Amino acid sequence: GRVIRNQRKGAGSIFTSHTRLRQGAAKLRTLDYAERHGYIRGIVKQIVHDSGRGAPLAKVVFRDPYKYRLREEIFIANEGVHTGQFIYAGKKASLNVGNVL
Amino acid sequence: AMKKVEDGNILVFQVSMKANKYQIKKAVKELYEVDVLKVNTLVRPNGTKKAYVRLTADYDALDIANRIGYI
Amino acid sequence: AGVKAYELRTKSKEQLASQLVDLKKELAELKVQKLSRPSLPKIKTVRKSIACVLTVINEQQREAVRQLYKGKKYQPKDLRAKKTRALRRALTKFEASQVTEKQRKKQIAFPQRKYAIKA
Amino acid sequence: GKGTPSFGKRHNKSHTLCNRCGRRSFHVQKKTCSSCGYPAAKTRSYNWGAKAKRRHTTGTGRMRYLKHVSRRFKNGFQTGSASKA
Amino acid sequence: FYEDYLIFDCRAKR
Amino acid sequence: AAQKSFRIKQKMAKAKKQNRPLPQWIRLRTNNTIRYNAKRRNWRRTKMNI
Amino acid sequence: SEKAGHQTSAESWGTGRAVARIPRVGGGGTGRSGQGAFGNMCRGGRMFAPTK
Amino acid sequence: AISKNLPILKNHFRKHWQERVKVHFDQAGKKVSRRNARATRAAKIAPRP
RNA sequence: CUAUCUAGCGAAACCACAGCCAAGGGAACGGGCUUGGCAGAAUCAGCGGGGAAAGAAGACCCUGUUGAGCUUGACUCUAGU
RNA sequence: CGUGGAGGUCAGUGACGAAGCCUAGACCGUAAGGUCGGGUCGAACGGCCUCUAGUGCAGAUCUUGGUGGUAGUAGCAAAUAUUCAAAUGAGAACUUUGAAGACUGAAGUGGGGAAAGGUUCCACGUCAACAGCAGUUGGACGUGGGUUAGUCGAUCCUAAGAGAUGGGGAAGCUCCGUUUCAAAGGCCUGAUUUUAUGCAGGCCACCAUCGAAAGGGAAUCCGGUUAAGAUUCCGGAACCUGG
RNA sequence: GUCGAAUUUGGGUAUAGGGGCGAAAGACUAAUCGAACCAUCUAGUAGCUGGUUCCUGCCGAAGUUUCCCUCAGGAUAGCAG
RNA sequence: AUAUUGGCGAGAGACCGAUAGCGAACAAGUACAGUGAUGGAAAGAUGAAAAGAACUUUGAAAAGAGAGUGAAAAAGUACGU
RNA sequence: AAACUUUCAACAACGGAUCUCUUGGUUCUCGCAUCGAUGAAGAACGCAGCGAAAUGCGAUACGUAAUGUGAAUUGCAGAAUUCCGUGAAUCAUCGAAUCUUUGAACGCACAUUGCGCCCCUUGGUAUUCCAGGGGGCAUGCCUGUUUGAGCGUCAUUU
Ligand SMILES: [Zn+2]
Repeated sequence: GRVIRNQRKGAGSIFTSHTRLRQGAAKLRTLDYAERHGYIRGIVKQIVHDSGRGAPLAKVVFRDPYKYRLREEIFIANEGVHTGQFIYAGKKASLNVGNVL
Repeated sequence: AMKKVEDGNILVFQVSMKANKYQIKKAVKELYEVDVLKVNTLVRPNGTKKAYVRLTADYDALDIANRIGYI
Repeated sequence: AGVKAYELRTKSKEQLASQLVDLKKELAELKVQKLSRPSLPKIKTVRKSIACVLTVINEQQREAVRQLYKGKKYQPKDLRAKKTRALRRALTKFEASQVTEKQRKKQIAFPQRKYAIKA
Repeated sequence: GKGTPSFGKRHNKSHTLCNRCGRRSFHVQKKTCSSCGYPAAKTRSYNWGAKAKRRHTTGTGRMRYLKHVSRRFKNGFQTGSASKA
Repeated sequence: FYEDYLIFDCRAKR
Repeated sequence: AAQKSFRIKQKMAKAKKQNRPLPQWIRLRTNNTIRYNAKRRNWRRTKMNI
Repeated sequence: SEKAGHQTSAESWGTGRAVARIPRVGGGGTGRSGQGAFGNMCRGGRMFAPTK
Repeated sequence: AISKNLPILKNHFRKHWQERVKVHFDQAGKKVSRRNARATRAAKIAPRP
């Protein structure tokens, strides 16, 4: 016989994903020291649409605690999260929406 | 080309394909003792290089071309 | 006709430089005429003489560098030999005639003798 | 449609010239000559391709250095020069 | 080279 | 094309210079068998394929 | 020569082309293209029972 | 294939034997070379046997 | 507009030899053979009865101890698991 | 019987004409074939005894080449359409000019380009072949000329993607992967005044490269000019970058 | 037929042969596709078809037996030289 | 000591004799085809010597008829037979 | 009866067989061992007084030098001092040189005649910018030097 369509989907020639308009991998912030000994504050700067994703993304901005820098994380937005909203990520964070307990 | 050198003060030379405008300028200054205003190079369709060399008004290409010995 | 090499090999370096630029000037003065005339076979001799002069200069300088690097290992890769990759990589007769003391002694004691067999 | 009209759409070269063989066999999208194997180090050859080896092997060109190797051997790879006997 | 199409007849053949 | 590479242009120039008949004095030479240029190329008849 | 007559890639065209079934030379642009090949009865051919 | 009364033959020519056929045309020239080598060796070891 | 006639230009398919019929027999439907009818140069335009016209070593069918594609609790194996 | 060659003989034939070819001319033989005469031709060739083989053609939809009938036949009928005069010339339905009549009808038979082609552009000379008639004409033939840039573009950037390095697989040609389990580099100020560039500090961590003449992108326009070049040359008037 | 979109299209780029691609026709993959093209193994095998080159002279058949995955063929005996 | 269709250099043949012999006796791995891998030709001989036809004439010219060279133009670069 | 058709001959054609030639092949034997990072084989482009090729060569370009022989080359032209000579020649030989751009190809790249870095020097009033000229900048591995890193690790410090 012939190689079937499901078998051809693993080579990844024309069956790969179309990933250009995607803003990035929607990963939580790396678990460093703050997130397991306290909390750290970030701010939501924009909610945006991600191509190939029915859930919007939230560009949360946190500060680097070690260098004068402004590392920006890409969160999946939650229902009720808004721009100008403070997000609190860590162990000693409050049980509010958007937070990363 | 002989119309160019009478009217426009423009000398027409065959030039090495490795050469450039800087070299051509320096070399005309050396071999013919003239100041050059501009150089304009083309590669001919026979593979050689042609240089148009426009001199300053102080000199006249017609007067140095027959000093070379072609006119 | 052209120039001869035996009479240039006596000249110095600067004399040859002057000869050379004179000859190139002459060749230019000929290539401006070749376009007017149909035929100009004189130009071959001037080309020929330029080549001879350059060969002489090259030899004069290469011999100076040979005498400079005389009497020492590590001379350059265009003055020492060329012979072949293999023969350059091969053992010298020193490196090949080397023996052990074990075999030198046996060669001195028991070499092939020159015998003959009638009586 | 598959003949004469479709041959009118042919104006994009799949192959161009190679800097090792000069043959118009260099595929632009793969960056590989189909004659010389460039830029592989090994010149492409196959022994089922006898005429092909015959077309590219030694002798088919100038032999700018190797013509003279037999002669240098005959004279013993000598150096120096003659002495005006 | 040519494979002309009119010699192909299956009407009345079989 | 007009916007072309130097290499292509160079190979064209060579072809141009090659597009010549014989020089008719070669026919007069001793032990000559060349009657015409058999490698002669024309833009309509045969393409270079470069 | 053992190679004689066999330095070609010739293949019979078969039946349906109004030609003999001898192997023929492929390609184009030459004159040799289409010509018979490999056979004793053929030009450029292999002689029958090549001498050994 | 089998036919009238003749002995069963065992001829081993089902391989590509006609790639490996060594006809000794070399025989006479090689004898000459042997003789000349013997003479050369003799001259090199001129007294020896 | 062609065909048609003219000036110029100028192919191909096809061709054992060739080209009038009846019947007969004959590979059982002959241009040729036998018997008869008949039969007068060279030809133009048309025609589509015949030349079992041409185009293709029947593509249906059968045979081959020739195949390939496809399937399956066929026979024998196998990647993987 | 015949053919190609080999050993032998005929101290064989032959430029005073070998072989070959033509010959409804002769002779022999059942025949295969042999021999003679004539014509043409120009350099080698044969009879007999033997050896040897790539040894004898009507066929193979045989091979290669060449030639016929078909046949001066089919046919040279799409895209509305040509005509008159003169000149040139050996010669004009077709070239050139003029006069007229027409068409494309700005989603053109115009003017420019991309790809591709490659000198077909232009001049002069010119018509054996080509231009399925012709040809004084031509994208033909022969000989020559011709493509000028700081600003148009490539060059540079990345795209989808390609692909070294480190490393890891593979007998191996090579495969994987492109920031990876790597000790993966270079930038400002200087400080000295044997002095050239080390030490003084400090900074910095991306981690090759390739990938678009339609993407992004530093900056030029007018007028004039050639047989043929022009946002490129001349003239004038500007702008960008670097220093 | 359809004509503002599941549109049309250039260029770049990816996918390569038991593999690709497939709004699925076994369709397309350079006039090649129920497995491309090139060269080699390869002068592949063929119980099947076609062909098989000079004269004369003498002799002169068989289409039958038994066996064979044997029935378009072979071995065997017979006929012939 | 053995091998050796390659390479360099030599010598020979009951070999082939330009549809043969290597694909190639020649500007042959050329021209030409093909996107490409790859495929892949044809094409030898004037005569001892060009002495390759001065000159006249018809013709627009090519060419012809004459003359002439040459042992021969029944050898005129379309050339031995 | 002519024409036409067909047959044969002569002469003329078409065509290129046969015949005779042969700087070619093919096979057999003998002998030798010689590519390349000191940059090979191969490719591209170019070079001649008049060459498109083949052949030869590389900006020293159908070649330079050296050696030998000893007066040519040749299709035309030209040159002649080169002819009782350190000397003709598309001569042979070849030991010294040149050897463009590439290619294992080596600064990085290359569908680009693209983009850099270091040294010495020259010019432009210049360590820094621009240009020219010369010479250099690959990887892997080996030996060695030098500079280093690691509580891997020894000793000695007060
Ligand atoms: Zn290549």
